[PDB]
Amino acid sequence: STEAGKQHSAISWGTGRAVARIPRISGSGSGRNGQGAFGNMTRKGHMFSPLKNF
Amino acid sequence: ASLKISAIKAMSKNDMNAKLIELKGELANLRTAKVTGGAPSKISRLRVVKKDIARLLTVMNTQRMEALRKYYKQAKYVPKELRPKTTRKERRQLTKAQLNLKTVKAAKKAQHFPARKFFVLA
Amino acid sequence: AVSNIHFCKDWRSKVHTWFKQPFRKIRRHQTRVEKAKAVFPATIKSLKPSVHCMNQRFNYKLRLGRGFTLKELRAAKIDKNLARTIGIAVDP
Amino acid sequence: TKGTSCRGTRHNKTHILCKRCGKRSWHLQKQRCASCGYPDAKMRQYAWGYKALRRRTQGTGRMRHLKIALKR
Amino acid sequence: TGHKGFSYKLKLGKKIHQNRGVPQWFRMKTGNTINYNFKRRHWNRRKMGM
RNA sequence: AGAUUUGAGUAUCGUAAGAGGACUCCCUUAACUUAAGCAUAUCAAUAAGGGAAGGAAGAAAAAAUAACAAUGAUUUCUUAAGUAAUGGCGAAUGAAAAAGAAAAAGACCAAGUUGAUA
RNA sequence: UGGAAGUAUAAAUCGAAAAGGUGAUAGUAUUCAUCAAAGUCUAAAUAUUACAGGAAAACUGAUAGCAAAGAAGUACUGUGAA
RNA sequence: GAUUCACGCAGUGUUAACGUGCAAAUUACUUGUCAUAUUUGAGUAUAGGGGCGAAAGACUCAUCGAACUAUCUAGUAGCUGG
RNA sequence: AAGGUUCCUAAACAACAUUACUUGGAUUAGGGUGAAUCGAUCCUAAAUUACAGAUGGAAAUCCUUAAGAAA
RNA sequence: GGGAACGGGCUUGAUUGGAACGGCGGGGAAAGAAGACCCUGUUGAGCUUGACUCUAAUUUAUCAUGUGA
RNA sequence: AAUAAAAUAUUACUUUGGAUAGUUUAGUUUCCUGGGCGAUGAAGAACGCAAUGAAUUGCGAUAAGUGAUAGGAACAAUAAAAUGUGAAUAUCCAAAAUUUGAAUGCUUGAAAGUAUACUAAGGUAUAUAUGAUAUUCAAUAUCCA
Repeated sequence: STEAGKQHSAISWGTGRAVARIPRISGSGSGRNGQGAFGNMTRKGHMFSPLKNF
Repeated sequence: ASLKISAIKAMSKNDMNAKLIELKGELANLRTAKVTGGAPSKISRLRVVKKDIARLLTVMNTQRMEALRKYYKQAKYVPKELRPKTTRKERRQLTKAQLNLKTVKAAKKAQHFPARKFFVLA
Repeated sequence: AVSNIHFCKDWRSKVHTWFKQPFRKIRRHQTRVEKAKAVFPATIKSLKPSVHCMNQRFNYKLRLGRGFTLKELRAAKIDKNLARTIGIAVDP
Repeated sequence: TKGTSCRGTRHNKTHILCKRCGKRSWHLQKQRCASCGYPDAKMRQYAWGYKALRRRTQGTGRMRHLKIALKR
Repeated sequence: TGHKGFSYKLKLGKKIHQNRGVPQWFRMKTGNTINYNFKRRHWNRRKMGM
């Protein structure tokens, strides 16, 4: 799916917070918030260059 | 469920409503029996009568609606509840006759120069 | 060699894939077959003239055109109103 | 006093339940619903809110009178 | 509040109705995985936002 | 008083609205980015905003090409072709006739004529 | 806009015809070629990642594949958009 | 729009307590103030190159020398890590 | 105002209230909110929103009695 | 001592019994934070100004045919 | 010089945890057919209905279902009743279809409501724009007596 993994509105928290600069999910109230984002090394993100049907 | 459709269909118009008065009253006392600690046999009777009321009403409405359709079958102005079943789009599209209308000049040409049948020798 | 690639625009939404090409052959063929079954000379591909190509590059090659001129039908003694009904293309 | 202390006076509702979408998104002073776009006849939908489109749209409900029509 | 609209009280009452658990007989159906009602809330645990 | 003109209220029979917008036809003067800076340019009929429909929609019957031993409505595919051209002629942008195929179909208004005129 | 002394649209002004447009280097003239604008409809060949019903796969096999293989846009967060 | 005390309010000092706190700004004593340029509830009005400001670039939902949220967007990095 | 069954009773104490609990605003199950005179409903205040009209490429904006054979 | 010129580990020596309690604040160049001072990016943002290129508002001339001298 | 409480080392068994292996009623992509909504009230939202249901599912005051047509003996967690004189099950069918929603007599905040006409209650109609016809009018607007 062309939208797989990239269906979030995540931005990196920056520096100064003792956490890595990988983008992080936004909001609160769930365990998903504050977790990793699109990057291919994370969980539930996109993979390396995704397979294309063409 | 013990009312039978044959018994209902043979009833008169007044016997339709006369039975319904008793059936509603019978269920009304059965609702009290559920509240006041009734036996399971009385509870099973509650479920039966409810379907009897539904069964009785279905025949009452169908018979009257069928009579209504026979009333307005010849009527020029028919109520929307008796018009043929169609989607909103279908009732807006032109009829098959109107879609195939031809001008007199074009209609007469199709009768003088129609598509002839033929073949070619190889 | 100096490269000239017009991929700076969004080509991924400009990509057209021909996966329907094998099924296009079956669809078109089943229409020609089912057209003759209606009336066999329906797909007879009504007769077309033998016209020259344009430009000096192709001027010596003959190819099919569309429709005979009204002078060609008169030279061959054919009614122009009846020509279209017997599988003859006409181009006034 | 912008943190813990200032939260004590929050007892006046800004949004209440809306009549067309059922969400607590009806702004009382603005007299419009932030979610379903009330009295405005057209439902409020935006292309940037693609997730908001897949949460309330056709097929997310009972489809009481359209399930038969398409089946027919 | 003590004062409420008619529609608001009925939606208040339904929230009371839905704060219940699985009946015991339902838990004894064959192939049953529904043992708890995960849509449960308590007045001092979560506000229902209404 | 009467013959007309225009504009209203009421009654009857209908019509529009809203959902969906993957594909279709359009309105709008975004920016990040590239140019190793940047201001025209590129990104780019692109994003977001707005309107309208169908099962397809749009186009369609030359005030069209061409300069030939000439063609001939519209649509789509191959090729022409990263070519002619455009560009701080920088970065970059960039068609079309011919030629080969899929399918093929042409009909009307206005103007003119006929008026014991309908 | 590829259209370069203007390819197309629009606005201000101006504004034709005993017709005329085009032949992309502006201008006048004479020939030549080819059409006849400023009204309308028109099937077939073409597109489709809405949605519904099916069939396939050198696709993934529960941190993978849709966010969702269980009452998943559900639990939970925010005044709200989200 | 005098001087003070009280119910309250503020926040001058201890640069006291606490500083993985009762508390993402609180506590104790001390100090100032404690009705007309006063204190305060509800309703209502003003919205992002905008608003409001007895003016500190202050306040605009713990976010302000330009809020929050979603899309362009996997913005770009001659720089850092693998 | 806000909360929403937290109110009362009985059974029961696995979890929760930085020990423990026979206690509980915690678990389970029932019960409980009675109006001609109390309020909403009625009136208008700051302000707010409609048909027609005016404006705008557009969504929409303006006007609240002025423009209207309307109120 | 040498070493990246201030070692817990290396070299040479001084010296060492295993487990630890209450204190304290020398060291661990202690913890908290991809230095905020300085510099470099052909990286930005607020503000100012006859910095360059523009723009709303303002202003001026012509056009858009009311009649009679 | 000395012990092995602590400390360390390997193996076996147990524990906390859920990797690995086996598996799939779930997804992804392509293709084929359609692309069938709504004032005859749509999509969406709310409330309600099972003998014991909180969710979910199905349904709408005829309620986890009614009639008709096919269908032939079940359901089950526990009781009951009904049942080949027809149980489950199925459907482009019929009757029925609460409050709202373009929402449309007027108002609507979480608002309880309410006016007229027709056939005490119940049920219909009454929004805006709009095409055609009928009808009642207004304007010395053009004539004309």
